Parts: sequence; structure tokens; C-alpha cells
Amino acid sequence: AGINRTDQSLKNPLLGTEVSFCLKSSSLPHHVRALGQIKARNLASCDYYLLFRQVVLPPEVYPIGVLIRAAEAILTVIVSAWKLEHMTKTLYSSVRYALTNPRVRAQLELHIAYQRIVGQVSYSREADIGPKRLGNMSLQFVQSLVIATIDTTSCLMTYNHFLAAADTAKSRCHLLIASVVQGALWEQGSFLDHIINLIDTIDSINLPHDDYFTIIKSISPYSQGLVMGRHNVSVSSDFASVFTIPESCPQLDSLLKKLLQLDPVLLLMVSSVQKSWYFPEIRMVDGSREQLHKMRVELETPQALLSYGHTLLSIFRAEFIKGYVSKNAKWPPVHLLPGCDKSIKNARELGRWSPAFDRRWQLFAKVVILRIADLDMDPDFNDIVSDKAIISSRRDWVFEYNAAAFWKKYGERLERPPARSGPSRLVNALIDGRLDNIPALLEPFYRGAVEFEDRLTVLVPKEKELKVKGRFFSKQTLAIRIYQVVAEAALKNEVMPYLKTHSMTMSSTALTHLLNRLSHTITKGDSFVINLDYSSWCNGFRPELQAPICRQLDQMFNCGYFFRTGCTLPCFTTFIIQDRFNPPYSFRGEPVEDGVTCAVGTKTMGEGMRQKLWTILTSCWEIIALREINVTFNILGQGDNQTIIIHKSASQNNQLLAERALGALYKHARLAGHNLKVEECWVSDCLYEYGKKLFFRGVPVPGCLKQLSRVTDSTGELFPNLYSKLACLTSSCLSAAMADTSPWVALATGVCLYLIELYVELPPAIMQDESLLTTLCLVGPSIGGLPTPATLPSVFFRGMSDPLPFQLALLQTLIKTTGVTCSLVNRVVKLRIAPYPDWLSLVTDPTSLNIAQVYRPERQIRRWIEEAIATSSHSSRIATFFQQPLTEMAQLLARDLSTMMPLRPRDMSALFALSNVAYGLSIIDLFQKSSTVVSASQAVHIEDVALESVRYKESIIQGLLDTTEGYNMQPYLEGCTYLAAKQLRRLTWGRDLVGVTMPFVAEQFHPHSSVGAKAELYLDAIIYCPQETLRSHHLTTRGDQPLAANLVKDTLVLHQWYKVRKVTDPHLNTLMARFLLEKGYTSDARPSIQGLTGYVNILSTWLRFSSDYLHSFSKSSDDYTIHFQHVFTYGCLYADSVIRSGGVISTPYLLSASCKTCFEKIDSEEFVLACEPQYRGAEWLITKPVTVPEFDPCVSASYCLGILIGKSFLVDIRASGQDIMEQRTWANLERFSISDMQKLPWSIVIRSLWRFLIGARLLQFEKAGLIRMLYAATGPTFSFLMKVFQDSALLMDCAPLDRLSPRINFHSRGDLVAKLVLLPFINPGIVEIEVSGINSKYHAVSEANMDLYIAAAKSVGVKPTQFVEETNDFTARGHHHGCYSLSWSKSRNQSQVLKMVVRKLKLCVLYIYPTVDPAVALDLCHLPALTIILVLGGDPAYYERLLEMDLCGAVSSRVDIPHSLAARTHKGFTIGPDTGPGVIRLDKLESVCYAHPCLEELEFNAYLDSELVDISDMCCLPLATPCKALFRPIYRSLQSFRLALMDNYSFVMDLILIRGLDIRPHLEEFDELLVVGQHILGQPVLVEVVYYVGVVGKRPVLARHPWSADLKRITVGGRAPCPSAARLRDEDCQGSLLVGLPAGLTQLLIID
Amino acid sequence: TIQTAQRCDHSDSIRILGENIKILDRSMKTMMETMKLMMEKVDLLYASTAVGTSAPMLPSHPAPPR
Amino acid sequence: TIQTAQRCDHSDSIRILGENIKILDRSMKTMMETMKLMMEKVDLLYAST
Amino acid sequence: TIQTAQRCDHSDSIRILGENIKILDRSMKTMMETMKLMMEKVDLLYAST
Amino acid sequence: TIQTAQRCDHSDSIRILGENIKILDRSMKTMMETMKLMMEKVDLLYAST
Ligand SMILES: [Zn+2]
Ligand SMILES: [Zn+2]
Repeated sequence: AGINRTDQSLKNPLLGTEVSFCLKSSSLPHHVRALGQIKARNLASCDYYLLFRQVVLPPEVYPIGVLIRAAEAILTVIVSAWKLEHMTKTLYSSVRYALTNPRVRAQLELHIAYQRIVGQVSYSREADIGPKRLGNMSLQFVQSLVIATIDTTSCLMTYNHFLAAADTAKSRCHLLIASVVQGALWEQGSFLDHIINLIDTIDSINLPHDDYFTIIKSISPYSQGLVMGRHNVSVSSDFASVFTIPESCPQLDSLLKKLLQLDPVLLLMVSSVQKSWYFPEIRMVDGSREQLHKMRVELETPQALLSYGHTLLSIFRAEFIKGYVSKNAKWPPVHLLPGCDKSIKNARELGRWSPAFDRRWQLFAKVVILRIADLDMDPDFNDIVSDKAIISSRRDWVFEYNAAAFWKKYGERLERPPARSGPSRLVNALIDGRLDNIPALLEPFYRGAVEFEDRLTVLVPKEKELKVKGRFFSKQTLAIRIYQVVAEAALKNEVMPYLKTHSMTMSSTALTHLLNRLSHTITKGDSFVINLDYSSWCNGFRPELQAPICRQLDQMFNCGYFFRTGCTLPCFTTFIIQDRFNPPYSFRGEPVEDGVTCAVGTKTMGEGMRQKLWTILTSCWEIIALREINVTFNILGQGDNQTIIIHKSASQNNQLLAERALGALYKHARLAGHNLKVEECWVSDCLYEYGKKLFFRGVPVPGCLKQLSRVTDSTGELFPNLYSKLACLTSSCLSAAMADTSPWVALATGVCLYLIELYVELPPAIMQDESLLTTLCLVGPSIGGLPTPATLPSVFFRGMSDPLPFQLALLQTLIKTTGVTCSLVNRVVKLRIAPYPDWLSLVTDPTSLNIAQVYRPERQIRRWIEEAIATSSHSSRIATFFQQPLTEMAQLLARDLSTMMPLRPRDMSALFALSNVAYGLSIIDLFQKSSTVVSASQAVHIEDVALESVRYKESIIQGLLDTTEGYNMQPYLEGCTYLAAKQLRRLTWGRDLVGVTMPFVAEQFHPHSSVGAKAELYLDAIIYCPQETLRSHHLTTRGDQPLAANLVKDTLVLHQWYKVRKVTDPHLNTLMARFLLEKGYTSDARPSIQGLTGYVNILSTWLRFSSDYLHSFSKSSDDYTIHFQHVFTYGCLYADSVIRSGGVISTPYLLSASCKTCFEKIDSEEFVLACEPQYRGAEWLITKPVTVPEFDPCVSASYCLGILIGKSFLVDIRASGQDIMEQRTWANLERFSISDMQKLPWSIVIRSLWRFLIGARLLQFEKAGLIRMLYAATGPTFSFLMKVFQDSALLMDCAPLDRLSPRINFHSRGDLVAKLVLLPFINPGIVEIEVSGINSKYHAVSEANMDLYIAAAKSVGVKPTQFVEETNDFTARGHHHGCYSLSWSKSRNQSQVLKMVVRKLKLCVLYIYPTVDPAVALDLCHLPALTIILVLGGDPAYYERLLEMDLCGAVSSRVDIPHSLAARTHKGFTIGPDTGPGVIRLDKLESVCYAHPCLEELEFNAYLDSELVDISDMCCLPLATPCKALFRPIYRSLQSFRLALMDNYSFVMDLILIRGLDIRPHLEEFDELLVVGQHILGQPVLVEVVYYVGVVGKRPVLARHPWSADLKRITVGGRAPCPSAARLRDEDCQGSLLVGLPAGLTQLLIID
Repeated sequence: TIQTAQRCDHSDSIRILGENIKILDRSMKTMMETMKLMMEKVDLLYASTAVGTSAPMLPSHPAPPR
Repeated sequence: TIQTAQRCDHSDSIRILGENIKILDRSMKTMMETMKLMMEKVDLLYAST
Repeated sequence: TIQTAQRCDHSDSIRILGENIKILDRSMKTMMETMKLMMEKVDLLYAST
Repeated sequence: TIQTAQRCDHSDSIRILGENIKILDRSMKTMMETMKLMMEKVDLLYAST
């Protein structure tokens, strides 16, 4: 007969009306057979968990030791392939402990026994399957009914009860294995004993059914209440006092309190599981009566509800107008009623939102919003086809109930029609063409009289929920579902982007920023959280609340009464409840109202209906409640659950503010008819929940136990098979690893579950062979094998990846380490190339091969479903869409794209994505693989899928048992896997493929520690340096170091990305023109537009990683094949593996380059599409046709980068202190290359920046912000400007800057950058000369195309050469020039004696310890013919600081970098240790005249090798052009310095007038420059100057003695003529400085 | 020439007529708003009467244009 | 020339239609008044329910 | 000045504007009669209740 | 003379105000039909009580 018991998992509620009907007077033939086999002691069907809990099997019944050995081998192979071999012992000992422990093994064996019984009985043509023994239990299956018996007690139940027991066993097996693997890899140890104690405690509860499921429902909020009760610091909590767990189950209370005592995070992990225990049987009479009561109950009068709806209309209007003014810069079309306020009128005329309308929203009762858009009454095919089952008409209610139950209950027959009067699904309504005219279908909703045949809704209970009285969703008529689609689409698209509260939640960046600010603020003491839960949310909404906003929405979209028919529609709709064997009465073909099974008319639509409107209403009354008490708040809405963030006020504390907020929310929730219970709502400062994620103290709680124990439906759109089970298991592990679960935990658990899933379905011949099991787990779907979690690189990385090099590396590791030959790999893979190339498989999956996929379950997919719908379609919308073969067009376009001369599959797929045929095949894919299309595809030949499952099983057993080998893969499992993957792609496709092969990162880089590293490892290395010794504390505590027609738009953007990198082909332009014509754009031209993985993010804040791989790969503009996010994630995974295996990180470590053939120079190459494209376009698939309205690059990019950096500095000075520590910029400045900035000429950029700053002409406070944040080392853009200006070639090449550099005196490199960027405000003197270089056309270059010009800036320019300057060299006997070395502010003599020593000892190599001062090291680097090899010991911070000081490039040329990083100890002649052989030491000499022809007086006598060697007889040699070590900005000539004296006097006097800027540090700069003046002034220099400063008559008078009383005293000390340049600059013709001197500068000259 | 132009000129006249039709439009929008406030109460009362009975859904808005 | 400009303008008809616009304004005002009265009637209906 | 005379042409527009104002006036009188009938109906509410 | 004659005539402004009075006539028709639809519901409410 028909197929029986067609489910293999629980997908339905557990109902017991059929069992009660069977036990009390049934005459059906199988009910008599079921009743004949029960015992005298027969339990009720709700007590099924009492009987299944007593099931026990004999110990060790299944021989699974080969599985344990295989699992250890697989994990050893993966860990060896990743080259992290210190985690190796940790992972296989976790798996060995799990499968040898008796309780976990017993649960696993119970799971295998349950799944084999499910496999034996499901999808069978046999009505009665006989005695099936499960330990002490014997099971008998009589169609839908199951009888279970142990000794003398029996239970008659349904098949769903048995599936619930099987799912409980499955979830517990998952939970125990996941608990063992998580306990192995975590600082707290094993918690398996607590899990076994929890299972035993819950299994020991002997209470009635409802009390049991009350405890199981209340287990999670009680534990959250315990954590909140112990760990709230600023708010009180009474949440734990609601629940009756302390008085009902004391042992469970004791267990939860001791888990609270050990670890609250463990309590929140353990308490969150809810489906590893059994499921309720729904009490349908009481729950059905209660729902039908709650849909028609009034808590508030209609007259109050309509007034409060008017009140909510006011705030809806206010928020919508605020959003429209913020986005469109203008007021919407409004009508102002009589009595409107004058402020509204003036703000309407001025186009502005005043910041006083937020507290006065009652003024918006007179502002009627007019038409803003129009209602789109044509849904797309995405929402139409899926996710719901429907009812055609109200004459089809008789097919949801049994005829025998109607005869027994009421005494008459059902008069059921033969046919089902139309479709039962959305897709069948498409094929029969009832959805051809959507506006004619929705016209009754416009007129407000929906037809009589559309007013029915069936309430269906939901599955796998712990409510004993049930929760019901709605199954509705087709017309109301189309109404829901149109209304939800209209509110989601047109209204909610203007509503700010919903718009911050819809945007990912604003939500991310809000959650990060909430994470930082809760621990300090501000921003507490209120959680509100509405238990009766969907039932509580009433027509009178919704009607005014629905009237406004109907006026906004020019649709008559469309939004107002949903409010009054439930008053006319018949409601019945889907319960077979409990049918409603029929009087004249219609249901009869009884209050239990039927209701003629209610006051609410149901659950899920009107979801978007209700969120708006709830948010409106919450904004009213919070704005009446003056709080700063943020609402995160999740429908019935609402999370409110309240920030602290200065006047009040958090408790009083929390009580006021709770009272306001209760008041305005009660006025809407949605009464909040005090038992269901809470406040906290330590716990919150968003997005099904739970945060404790700002850190997300691990979700390994909840996610890995979840049972999925599997076998999607298909018959049951092994491939779908392996695929859904692999997808579950991938989803877990993406959702903040450890990669190792999910990987080990997935390997274990993969072997158990094989053990259920495979014979003992396969399963007792260890090597076959290991290979079969390591083959994977990349080379034609089964879906395995072991071959996914997406577990450990977040971006797009290539599986094939990783796969070949795994098989190489398998052959080399494990005793598995290549012949066995040839046996398992069975590589079979296709005879002809199928290019459509390449355009869908670029990384694939042309091989046969033999284990894939076969539905014909491409042609059979197209033929079926094009034959059986009885109306339009299918005939127009499928008038031509879509697959033949797709293959024709694929052959057109396969004519690319360098065949690039990524660009091939990208160009295929811009086609109509891709959209058509997507709609066919939704017709094949989606929800509720399983019904049609499985129902056509509903019997044949049962035989197809057996045929597929026999096929896969015969395929795995076959011993013949396939294609020999020995050339592709030796050597480099990058080249092996490329050669396999060329072998299998027939042509070379460019751009899809990404090298494996563990082959490309190998990790090492610095304690034994040599010099050759440091040539191409990535260095990681920790700031502290890292342990398991630092894995959780953060550290110091930082972390439709829219296709047409894409059709141009990719086009621009083609045109700017200079690919030009007639055929490609023809093809994209055909795409533009098929999508309706007939216009000829339009030119318009760190971070890691989340599991190593906290650990990455303790490490500094940099790119010093430039000795072979980053010294050139040629790009290579390195994906840096993967490499940094891999290095952080090395750190994580060292910590989690019991080690510490106390030294820097490295990633060295190992495989030289994985580093391929990428060929930036044009592609030419050879043959003429034969695609011709479609034009019949896009139903909504879009309308036509709807210089060298270097200079344009220069001006655009200048204005972008200027506005970035502007939004930095407007940013607050918490915002400037973030790296966010205005237009995404961070992800830009460094090389193209070196190619870019920066003189144009500096003039563009300067002219944008002088064009802003900012107010005084913002200019004070500019000068303050640039004189300090703050701001991300200042770091960006430093990172650009790291090389001095860009410094010397700037032709303004070499002129400007005599003027400015810079203490540091960043000081020079700050003076360069903020000089036009303080000095217009050089602006008068270089303001002439302005061009208005380059200013008009837009920002949005700037990145496109960034693609052009990389190739045109060139990088400069860099030059080595000179310092004093000394040696032999000569003339004394001036002996100038570090006379600015540093001990020059320390450099002098060391230069004299190193020159007379004639050393060729010098070794410098990091204890030596950096400027002495700068002088020792600027000496020629010397190699400085520093002692870094693996830490590049000293060399980088030494490099940042210098301005020539001799530090980057005379230092041997691999030998410097590979040096730890004394190996030569050194400066820096205290005493030893070959150590230069400094000894203080108190009195010596230092009789030397060169230098005048000695302070330090240099000693070496416990000896003094005479440095008194040497002298100098000639000098040449100097570096900025000698500081030529203040050289011998004074007229540049007098210009600086002219400027700094003008600098301070202008900055006194600047508001918000107190001139102490800028005055200190003025003090240093006037100390340089005081060297030469010739009047006595006071060490302390009282130095009164103040403005008189808009003229700043500043001098030592107070000229007037209003001057302010500034204390300046430490002035002395210490540099020797005092004697040098003393010149002839005194009074020349007095010529052209300001009188104030003369007053500072002659001191008092 | 000027006299024929000054009897032909009606800039002030056409501006007065256009402004008066704008007054008519504003008064009509006010009447439409008050009529909608009437419709809310009568439709909610009829729907409140309809619950529990077999009363038809009567039309509230006339027809879509064209 | 003169007779064409005489043909293309009708000033007296402009004055008549302006007076008729004023009549339309008066009728609009009395309809607003009777809407206000039946507003009051429907409101006192809905209050007593 | 023939083309400027054709762009001077207002004789059809004022006549059809008079037709539009006339049909608006008749529409308002019919709606006012409907308003009177509606008030006569809605006064029966408190007669019944 | 010519620019004064430009100031005499705008056919487009008269056409805009003609369409502007026709849309007001359409609004009158919609309100009349909707108010009769209200009349049917209040008639059934008289029949109910
Ligand atoms: Zn390699
Ligand atoms: Zn230098």
C-alpha cells in the first residue's frame, strides 16, 4: 500500500487524541490490532518518558574500537598537516576518554540501537512490523501507533513519541561528547561529572507530567536569576524568587547552586540546553480553549485604546518626519490642520528639525502626512514560494479531520467532497495560475470586503516546545498570505528606514558599534539593561490601537483602506484548530462555534501576522514611557523580547532610575492593552541577551553545548540517504565554528559523529577496516568523496578559501605518516574525469573539478523539473518565464565565457552573475531546494522514494566495497600542493586556470621560536612579539594592542573595475551591452559607481605582528600570492595552541617562509574574450524594467586623497575620546596599500590638504582641537600620515618641503609632520608662494570613484631610491671643521668618544646592545664602511624606533637585519655590556683638560678590555652634506632663524586669540626657540623667567615684567646656553638682527 | 499698445484665482481628515458587533481607479 | 492685432468665475460646519457603548 | 505674430474651466443633500438607544 | 510691448489650475461614495439594536 511512518526525526507536536480514540470505542481495523496487544498495566501516552527512561542495554554490545583508533589517526593527520604538533596529544586523548568512559559509551550504543530501529521501520510498505527488541524493551509498530513493553507494563503511543525518545538519546550523545572535548581544551577542567549528575537528577524526578515540564521550562531563567542575584553590583534582583525549583526539586537546586559557586559561565552553558530532555504531550482541550479565550479578551476599554492609538500616531509622525528630514534634507508632503503650532510652520519652511520636538510630540496631532510612495502589488518569486502551507478555500476544512471521529463524536457523516478543491501549497498555486493577477486578488482588501471563501485560519500547535498547553501558529488562505507579503514588504522597505530605532538595528555597523559600547560601559558602572518579555504579545493586539496608524499608512501609500482591513478582518474570520480525532461540528458545510475547537470571529489575526507594524507600535509606547522621565536610552527590539539600554544620569543613581523606568514602562504597556507581569521582566548590570547570544560581563558565553546538541531535520528535499546526513552534520559543525565555538571542539566532535553516522549505515566489512575508515574520512567532496568536516578550511578561517591544496596536503600527510599506500587512496577516491567539459559547473563553483560525483543523491534538477513545470503549467507566469530552455541558454553563455584567453573562473562566475539566466536558474533552485517544495517533489511518485532509498543504499555499499582503483593520483600527491592543484585543474578541465588557486598557509609558512632560530629563517619572516608572558589568563582578558534592478549597478561597477585596469575588448563590451539591454538600461554610457576570526581576537591584543617579509616579496610593486588575514590567523592559532596545551609564550616567535613555489608573482593580465557572444539576451525574466533615469589619474587621486585626509582629520577633531581610539575613518582609509602612496606624488597632496584646510576656515574651538591633537600623538590619521611618511624619500622629494624645512625647527619626525599639516593656519608666509598651484578641475573629482583611481595609481608611478648622508668620520690627523654631532639636546660627548674608539680600533663590525641610547646608535650607523648588527633577540621594536628617528636612510642600509634579529649574545666587539672581553666601556673622569687638537674638553674617559687606549692623538677628515642629525633647520645663518623668530612670535600671538586653547605647550615650543635665541642675545639669561602674558587692546603683550595688571604669569625654568652653537653663531655686525625686528622681539632681546 | 496690454494683463487676477483654489484644496483636506475620523468609529463599532455572529464584511472604500 | 488680443482674453468671464469661486468657498464652509456637528453626534454615539 | 497669437489663445480654456466649476458646484450640492440624509439617519441612534 | 504681452498670458498656468480643480472634483466624488458606504453600515447597526 502507501508508504508508512515517513519521518526519521521529530517534526510534529506530540498529540494523544488518537490513542484516547483507540482506547475508547474505535472500529478502525488497525485500532483493534493496537488494542489487542496492550497489557493490563497500560500507562497513559503522556507518561511515555517514564517508560523510555528505564531502557538499558548490555554493556559493550557494538565493536567500535576500530572507530576509536581511526578517530585518533584522523585527528593526528589533521594536526600534523597544520604543523601544530604540540596539540597532538591533547586532541586524541579527549576522543579516547569519551568513547572509553562507560556512561558516554552506553549513551552512544543506545543512540545506535535507536537509529537502527528507525532505519528498519521508516519508509516501509509494511503496515505491521513485528517484535523489535531494544534492550529490556520490545516495540511493536502498528501504522501510526507504537506499543512499548518492558516486563508487565505497556504504553500505547504514537510514532512521534518514539521519535522524541530517539531524539533525546541523540541529543544526550552529542552533549556528552561535546562536554568531554570542551573540557579537554579549556582552563577549567572536566565537567562531565556535573552533566551525568544533571541527567541522573532530572531522570530521578517522579512528579506528574505538568509539574515535570514546569521544572524543565523554568530551569534556564532560574539559573539566570541566580547569576544575576550574585553578580549585580548597582541594581537589585528578585528574579530567582519567582520559581518553585527550591521546593519541588531540592537536588536540582543544590546542583545549580554549586555550579554557581564554581563557575557562573559554566552554569550559563549547562543551563541553556533545553531539548536533551523529553518533550510534552499537549493538553489540547484546555490549551485550545485558553487560546480562543485570549484572542477575544478585553483588558482595556475600546474608548481608551483608540485614544492611546491616537497618542501613538503622534509619536509615529514625529519619528518619521525626523528620519525623512535627516535623510532627504526636507520635510515630507504634509498638511497642517487648524490649530497647528507656529514652530512646526517655521521649521517646515526652513527645512529643519528643531531639537525640542522630541519632548513635544503632541504637536504632531495636527500634521497629516500625505502621499510619499506607492504600494507595490507585485511580489517577487523569493517570498512567494516558501515557508508556509496554505488553504485554497473554506470548503477544504473537512480534509483536516477524520470521518470516523466525526461519526463517533456527533452521530452523522462528514459529507467530504472527493477532490481537495485546489492546491495545498504556494508553488502549486503558482503552477495552477491562481497568482497570475495579484492586484485583482487584492482588490477586495482595497475595498474592505474580502470574500466569504477567504476568511478561515487553522491554528496549528508548534513542535519541540516545553509548554504543556501549547503555542499555535497560523495556516491561512492564499489571499491573506499575499496580503501579509505585500504589507510586510511595504513596511520593511518604505517606512522603517526612516524610523531610527529600527534603523540602527537593521544596519550592521551601527548595531556593532552599539553592542561594543554596551560591552565596555556595563563593567564600569553605567548603561544598565532592562529585559522585557511580553507573554501574550500576538494575542494582545486589538483593532482600536492599530487603526489610526493604519489610516496614516493608507494615506501615505495612496492605497484605500488596505492597511485598515487587517485590523477589522479577524472579527469576520472563522478559526478552527488542527486536531485530527477531535473535529468541529458541521451544520451546512460550515464549522459550528463551541469555544474549544471553533470560534466564529476574534479580535486578533494571530502569531506572525502584522509583525512589522506591531514592532513599530511597541517601540512607540516604549519611547513615550522613556521620554516622559528624561532618560537616555536605546531600544533593541526582538519582537516579543525587548532589550533596553539606559545610561547613567549625574543627579540620580541607577536603582532609582531603574524603578522609575520600570514604572513608566508598566504604565504605558498597560495603556496599550499589553500588561507586563512583574515576574517576567528584569534589570541587570551583568547579563543581557541579543541575537540568540548571551553576554555575561560583556563577554559572550560559549555556546558549544547548545549548538552541538541540536537535532536537525536533515534529508532536505530528498529521500533519506547517507550523503544528506553527512552534509547536515558538516554544515552543523561549520555553523558552530562560525558562531564562536572553538575550531578544535567542533572538529573533534564532528569526526566522532561522522564515524557514528557511518557505523549506523555501513556493514561490518567496511567498519572493521581502520585504514579504509581513515581514508574515507579524509577524501572529502573536493575530489569526489563524501562530505566530511575534516577537509574544510572554513572552520579556522572566515574569508573565501580554496579546499584543494589543503586536501592534497592532508592526503600527502596520510601517505607519509600513516601506513596507507597510494593504492588505497586510488581505491577510495576513484578519480573519473568527464569526457566533455561542463562549464556551467565552473561558473557556479570556480574551485571545482570536471570529475564525476558518484555519491551525490540524484534528482535530475536541471531538465526534469523544467520539463515538468513547462508541461503541467496551466496558466501564465510560468509560460512567459520558461518560454525557452534555461539550461541550454546557460550552457551557451558558459561556452561564450569559456573563450577567455587567460581562463579566469572567478571573473567568469562574476560575469555570469550579471545575467538574467542566473536569476532564472535561481528561481528553478527555489522550485527544487527550499521549504514546501519538498511536498511536491516528494509527493510526485510518493511510493518510489522508498525504493530509491534502498537502491541508493545498495549502490553505496557496492561502491565502497569495490576494490578496483581509479586514476593514479601519485603525481598530484608529491611536491608542492599549489603546483599539484594547478596541474590537476589543467588535467581535468583541459585548460590552465588563472586566479582560483590559493596556497595552503601551513605549507607556505612554518612557525618557529626565536630561541634556536638562525639567520636564514629571518630573511622572509613574520615576527610576533608578546608584551608579557602569556598564559591561560590572556585568552579571555583583552590586552593593550589594538584589533531586482540593483544588479544593473553592479553591471556598471565591475565594468569600471574592468575599465580602469585597462582591459579592453570589443566582445566584452558587446556582452555587457547585451546585459544592459536585457535589464532595460538602454543608455550608451554612465560613469558612476587585523580583525581575524573571533576565536583568537582576545589573544591578538597581546601580540604585535608586522610585515618584515620585504627582503624577497614586499620590496617591489609586484603583488604576490599571500592572503594576510589567513596568515595572521594562523600565527594566532599557533599562540593559542601553545597556551591551550599547557605552555607559555615568553619569547617572540616567527612564521618563516618554507615553500618557495607557493609564492607566485600574480600576472596582472588583460583577458580577451575571443569569439563573438551568442547569448543575445533574454528580456523576459526581469518583470520590473528599470528606467534610464533610475587628466591623468595621479593628480585627481592626489587632490581627492588630500581632501579626504583633511575631512578625516576634521571628523577626528569632532570625535570624542572613546571614538578617536577606534580606527574608523570617514571613507575607509585603512585598507589602502603603502606602495601606491609611494608611487603617488605627494607635493600635490600637501597643497590640496593645505588648501582644503584654508578653505574650511574653521572656528576657534575646532582649530584648537586641530593644534592640540596634532601636537600630541593622537588620532588614527596621524598614524596613517606617519605610516605614509615612514620613508624619507617622500620627505626629500616634496619640492615645497625642502624649501620649507629651513623655516621649521622640528624636535621629532612627528613634530615635522604636525608642522607640515598645521602650518597654513599658523603661518601664511609660504602659503603666499605656494597658493598659486591651485586647479579647480581636480577639486571637483568625486570621492566615490576614488577607489577606482586607486586601481590606476598603483601602476603609473615609481618609488624613489633613498640617499645616505654623512656625519663626522674622524680618523688620522686633519683640520677641525666644527665637530658637529648631536648638539641639539643630547650628550654629544658620548657619541664623540665612541666614534674615536671605533675609528682607531679599525673595527669592521660593531654589535650594539639595546641599553645604548638611540642617537649614539644613529651616529654609529651613519659612519661609512661599518656593519652594525644589533642584539634584538627577535624583537623589532628597537630597530624600528632607531629607524623612526633618522631622516636619511643609513640606518636602513648599514644594519644587517637577519643577523640582528638572530642575535642574542656577545659575539664580537660590543658597546653596551658592563665588563667583558671585546666590550667598550664608559668611565667618568672628573678633571681632564683633554689636550686634543680637535675637541676642547672631555667628560667621559673610554675604557676597553680593562684597559685605556689613547684617543687623544686622532683628528678629523673633511665632511659633506649632513643628515637631520646635525639639524640644518637651525644652521649658522640667522636670517632663517630670524624668520623663525618672526614666526613663533606670530604663532603665539595668534594662538592666544584662539578660544579653548591655553598656550602652555606651544609656549614651551616658543621657549625652546627663544632658548636658541638666548644663546646669542647677549643680555643675561634668567634661568627662571616670570614671563607675564596677556592681551591688551586686541594686542598680545608678553614679556618678563608685567606691562599691565591683566597679564598672566607663566613659570618657565631651565634656560641655559648649553649647546656649542652659541659660540658658532656669534657673528659680526651686531644690530643686524635689530634691523627688521619687531619691537616686541627687541623687548625679548634686551631682557628688562 | 500699452492700453491694449494693460487690459490684456491679468497677472494679479490669475494669482488671486490660483490662491483661492489653494484655499479650497486645504479645506477639502480638512474635511477628508474629519471624515476619516468618522470612519474609524463606525467601522470599529460594526466590527465589535460582528464578533460571534455571521455578519458580512461590508465595503468601506469604493473601488480602485481604472 | 487688436482684435486678436481682444479675442484671446475674456476679463468679464474671469470676474464671473472669481465670484463663482467665492460661492464655492461659502459652500465649503457650511459643509465643514455640518461635518463638525455630525462629528459631535458620532463621538457621543461611540462614547455610550 | 500668428504663433504668439495661438499661444495667446485662452477662449477654450476659460469656457471649459466654467464647465469644471459648474460640475464641481453640482457635486457639492449632491454631497450636501447626502450629508443631510446622513444626519437624519444618525440621529436615530439615541432614539433607538 | 512684447514682454508686457508675455506678462498678459500664460496658457500653462490656466491649464494647471484647471487640472487642480478637476482633482478636487474627484475628491468630492470619492467622499460621496465612501459616505454612502458608511450609511449602509449604520443602517445595519440600527437593524441590530
Ligand atoms: Zn608548497
Ligand atoms: Zn639619517
